[PDB]
Amino acid sequence: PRSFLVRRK
Amino acid sequence: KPPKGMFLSQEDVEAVSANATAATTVLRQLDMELVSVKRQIQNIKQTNSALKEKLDGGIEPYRLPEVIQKCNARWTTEEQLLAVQAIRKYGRDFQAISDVIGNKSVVQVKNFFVNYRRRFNIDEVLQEWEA
Amino acid sequence: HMSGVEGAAFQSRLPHDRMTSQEAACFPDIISGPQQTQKVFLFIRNRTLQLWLDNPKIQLTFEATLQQLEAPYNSDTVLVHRVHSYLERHGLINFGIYKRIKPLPTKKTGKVIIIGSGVSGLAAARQLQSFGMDVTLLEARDRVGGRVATFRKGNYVADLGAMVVTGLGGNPMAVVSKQVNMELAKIKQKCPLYEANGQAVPKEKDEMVEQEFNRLLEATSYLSHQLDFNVLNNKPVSLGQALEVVIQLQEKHVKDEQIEHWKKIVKTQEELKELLNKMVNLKEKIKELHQQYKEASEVKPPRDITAEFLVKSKHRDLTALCKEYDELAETQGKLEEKLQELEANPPSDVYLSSRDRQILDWHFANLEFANATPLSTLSLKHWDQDDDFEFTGSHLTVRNGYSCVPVALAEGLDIKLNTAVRQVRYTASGCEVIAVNTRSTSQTFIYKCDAVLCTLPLGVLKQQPPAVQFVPPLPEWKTSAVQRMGFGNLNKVVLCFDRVFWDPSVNLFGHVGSTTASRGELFLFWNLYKAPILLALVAGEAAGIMENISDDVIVGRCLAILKGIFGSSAVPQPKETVVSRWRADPWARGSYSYVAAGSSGNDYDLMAQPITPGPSIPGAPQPIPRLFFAGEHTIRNYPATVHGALLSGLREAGRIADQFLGA
Ligand SMILES: Cc1cc2nc3c(=O)[nH]c(=O)nc-3n(C[C@H](O)[C@H](O)[C@H](O)COP(=O)(O)OP(=O)(O)OC[C@H]3O[C@@H](n4cnc5c(N)ncnc54)[C@H](O)[C@@H]3O)c2cc1C
Repeated sequence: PRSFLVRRK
Repeated sequence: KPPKGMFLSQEDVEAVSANATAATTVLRQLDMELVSVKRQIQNIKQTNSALKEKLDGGIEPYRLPEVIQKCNARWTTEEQLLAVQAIRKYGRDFQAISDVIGNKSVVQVKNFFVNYRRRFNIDEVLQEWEA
Repeated sequence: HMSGVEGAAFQSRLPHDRMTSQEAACFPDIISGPQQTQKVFLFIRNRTLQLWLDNPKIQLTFEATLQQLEAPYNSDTVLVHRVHSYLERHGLINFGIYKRIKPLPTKKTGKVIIIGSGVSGLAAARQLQSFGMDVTLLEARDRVGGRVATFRKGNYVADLGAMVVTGLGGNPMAVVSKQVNMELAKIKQKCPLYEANGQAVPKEKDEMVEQEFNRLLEATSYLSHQLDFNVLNNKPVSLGQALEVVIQLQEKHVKDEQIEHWKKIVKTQEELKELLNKMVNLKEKIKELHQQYKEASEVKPPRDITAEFLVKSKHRDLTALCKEYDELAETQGKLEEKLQELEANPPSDVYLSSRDRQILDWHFANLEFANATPLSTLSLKHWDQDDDFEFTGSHLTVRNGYSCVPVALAEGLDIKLNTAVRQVRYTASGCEVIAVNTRSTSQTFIYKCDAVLCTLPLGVLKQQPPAVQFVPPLPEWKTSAVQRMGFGNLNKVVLCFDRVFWDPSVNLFGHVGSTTASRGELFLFWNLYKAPILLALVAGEAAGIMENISDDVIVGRCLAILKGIFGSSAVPQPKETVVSRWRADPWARGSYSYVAAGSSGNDYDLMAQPITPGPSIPGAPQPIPRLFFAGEHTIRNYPATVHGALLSGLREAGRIADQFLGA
């Protein structure tokens, strides 16, 4: 899910 | 409410989603519209190039030197006759009549009309200009 | 989480100043009653949690709790006992691996079979055993941890499964990390991109593409919640669909903007044309009138007054026209200035360049990695439904390897490895689980139990024809949820070298794909291990396709990409290589759950709901529930995570204990 995204804004 | 740098109209969304090819259709309609407006520029700016060519030199060959004649009070018979002819040509345009004579203010011309109305039949002269 | 007691509530994912639904169920007398008693309850709860969290390596008993409570909170001994018992039962205290003050009684109540020895299974097993139930885990693999899998050869250590702790703020793995020796190391967020050729993306361009990605996402959310664009042709709208639509509308605006700009240039050119025509006609009338004056002036004096008037009248008329033309020549000047200014400031030629769409595809690949699925499968409305429950603090990696956690949890548990469950039978009187030895499939086993906890991955539950048969068959409401829900794929390529040829200060670095179709293919490289190991992700549509391609070719394509970025002389041949193939793994059938288009958080709750069999003899009282479900696909608020799996296990242990030991 969203949590795993790299370079989080 | 949409993010800055994003444009999302309900109407626009419906038009893009209406069909599977509607989006690619709507985008080519604008591409054709853009080509049609860009060729209309080339045409009207080459038309404008031709007119700018026909005006080359301006009106400097036909420009007349400026007359700086001092405004006078006494009406010469010359000035009276110029005025009567100026009335016949220019009607009631007091500025034009003053310009023709060249030593009478718009005030003096306006006065002249009432002073000499009887003696130069200005009523008849104006009727002649109208017809 | 500024106070000590309030900090415990936050760390336990509880509101410090309010009673939860679960608390209302077990303390209806309190929540339905005076405010003062609720505040007393909330403090006793918050304090008990604080005590457990401050030292989670030893059992917090009821006595030890009552000791360290000041009056008037320690006044009511039963209330303190109810609070402690509730917290222990639901696994908010005395979960994981802790020294027990009082040894467990050898006399065990009830028998439970747990299918799968993953974190959900192990978490449940420990809880149940510590509640005094007889527990046996059946595990198909030759090892524990399931989708938590750590590679080990010599000093080389690399997770092919779960890798990242997504913050310690409210994370139950925070407690586990104090209980188990995990080498938790922060991930440095800096991640340089490198295009198809091997050239780092220009800083300014990189920032521009990333900002456009985040705007495109926010736009889909606006599209979803504000414009209610969630159904299209009687089908749920994908996130991919919404992104396509949002991009097309941005491309439309770019064109619409150009049109309006050129349309105001032609409107100015047609003003200039109409003026130039008026100036050309006026030049001819000035030219003609000048000749007439010249002819009249050429007549020498002496002349009568009519001849004098002609000279004067023509002079007047020519000066009047020479004024008009000079006013129009001014008007011409300002329209020519305006026209040069519009030509100087044109709007954007294009929304996104070929390179920009390529770098944007990397950000889409990143999103496809995170959800472990093509964006065309994600539900636009609910893909991010768990956002409000995300933890706080830096994401960390396990340097010693994540397997250290399940292996630790497995201590003192009856685990049958190489035992593949084939059939689950559940009736009013109890359950039979029919398994086989994975080595010799003819060696058949029957396990008889009061209850079955199913932690089979959603991938396995989805498998058609079924790997596991349920008798009687699972209800339509369960099978529909399984069918509806998304089970994703995400693969890892482990590259072990003899020397470090990359920037040790940079943990993450991306590679931009040539095309959209290949955006997921080795799009990201991980460097978070002590040894010289690089871990390459295979995300999106690429995951499924790359599983039908040999390890040599995949290691090949990896070295090629690394050579491009570091040069042929810098990149040696790898000593050891591993390639995960999670969709083909018959004990996973994929990586982890995603909220598929047509699904919601509600299906995760349906997956968590236990099955109650029909009565044996008819006209017999409503039986008790027999078949329970845990795992990452059963926890709505923390799906597709290790902490989600763990919490799901703790939940089912409490639900089973409540049922078979009484609340
Ligand atoms: C590549 C990848 C990366 C991930 N990264 C992260 C991350 O960074 N952070 C994070 O929090 N989460 C991550 N996850 C998710 C995490 O691994 C899972 O959410 C979690 O481990 C699931 O645990 P579970 O107990 O629900 O299932 P599993 O761990 O799969 O346990 C189920 C068990 O059932 C067994 N089994 C299957 N079929 C049978 C059968 N017929 N009979 C008996 N046993 C059977 C399996 O062998 C397995 O041991 C990642 C997952 C993957 C695939």
